[PDB]
Amino acid sequence: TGVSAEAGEQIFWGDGQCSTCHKIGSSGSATRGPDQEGLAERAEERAKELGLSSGLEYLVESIIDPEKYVVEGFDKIMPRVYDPPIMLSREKILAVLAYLQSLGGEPDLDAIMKFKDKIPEASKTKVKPWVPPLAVTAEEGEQVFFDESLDVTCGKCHMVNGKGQKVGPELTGIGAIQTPQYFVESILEPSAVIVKGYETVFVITADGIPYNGLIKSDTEEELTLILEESGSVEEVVIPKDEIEDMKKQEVSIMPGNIGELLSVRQFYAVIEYLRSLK
Ligand code: HEC
Ligand code: HEC
Ligand SMILES: [Ca+2]
Ligand SMILES: [Ca+2]
Ligand SMILES: [Ca+2]
Repeated sequence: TGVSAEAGEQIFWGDGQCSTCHKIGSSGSATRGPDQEGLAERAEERAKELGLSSGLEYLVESIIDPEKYVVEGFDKIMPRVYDPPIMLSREKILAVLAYLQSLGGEPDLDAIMKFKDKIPEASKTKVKPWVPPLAVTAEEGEQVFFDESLDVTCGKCHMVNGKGQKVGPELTGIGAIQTPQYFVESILEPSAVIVKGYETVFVITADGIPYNGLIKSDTEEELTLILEESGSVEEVVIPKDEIEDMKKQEVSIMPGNIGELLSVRQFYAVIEYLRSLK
């Protein structure tokens, strides 16, 4: 579809997967990454703060090296879209850059094209194929994911295609977005990266009762928390009028010892299942 902001718009809201994490004002609803309304202008300020030549160069760096600068309030979750699974082509990345420039600025085709030699080509990815050290299948991993007899059951907290229970983020489609390495880290180091909005809050009530958990819903009268203990969850409804203090914490309620609770085979099977969620 060429290199234009119009082509980039289709890619941002399509095969680039950008809109699975980013919204643009009232367009879209994803909150995993920052709202990109006004991105063109704040890229200019990012560039000045980071010593880059231009806002456009900051946009390029944000795609090719997402870890290099981490926007305040977020964790290192953005994938390299030129790598698997997304495998976004170089022309499509150039198009996306034109679209990003149109978010409060002017697309500059000549300037974008000069960064072509900095964009890795998806077909030339250096990522090695993912080969588990045992024969496992996605179907085997699906069974593990929903197995209530294990000491951890992913389906107690994660929904996939309408099955499971909504505590953490729905995992439908995540295999089209994230890497196996991200799945490994998410399972074995769950608080290393916290999906935005799924932070644990520490609550103290006026009667001095502590409640530590994930906010399920936040209304004018009531705060509903999900508390976790040893892989089990429970809800508490706390009247807003009784809340003395609330502090967000950079920790996840996803159990921190899953490496002790899954076998090698169950672990690699569940990763194959996640990879398969396209
Ligand atoms: C689809 C190809 C895209 C594009 C064009 C962008 N993203 Fe993301 N992104 C995500 C998170 C958590 C952050 C903040 C942490 C960090 O800086 O890495 C970002 C950041 C950006 C930026 C910089 C924004 C700024 O305000 O400075 C830009 C330009 C950007 N992204 C573009 C999260 C995600 C995803 C979650 C898994 C996905 C998918 C994408 N981003 C995809 C894209
Ligand atoms: C069973 C072994 C699993 C597997 C395979 C996953 N989970 Fe969880 N998870 C929970 C919460 C609150 C979050 C968000 C906060 C955080 O980032 O830790 C997550 C996150 C994930 C991810 C990342 C998802 C993404 O969109 O990037 C993945 C891949 C993941 N989990 C896999 C909560 C829970 C639980 C509540 C007690 C339980 C049990 C699990 N998760 C179990 C699993
Ligand atoms: Ca970044
Ligand atoms: Ca995590
Ligand atoms: Ca209890």
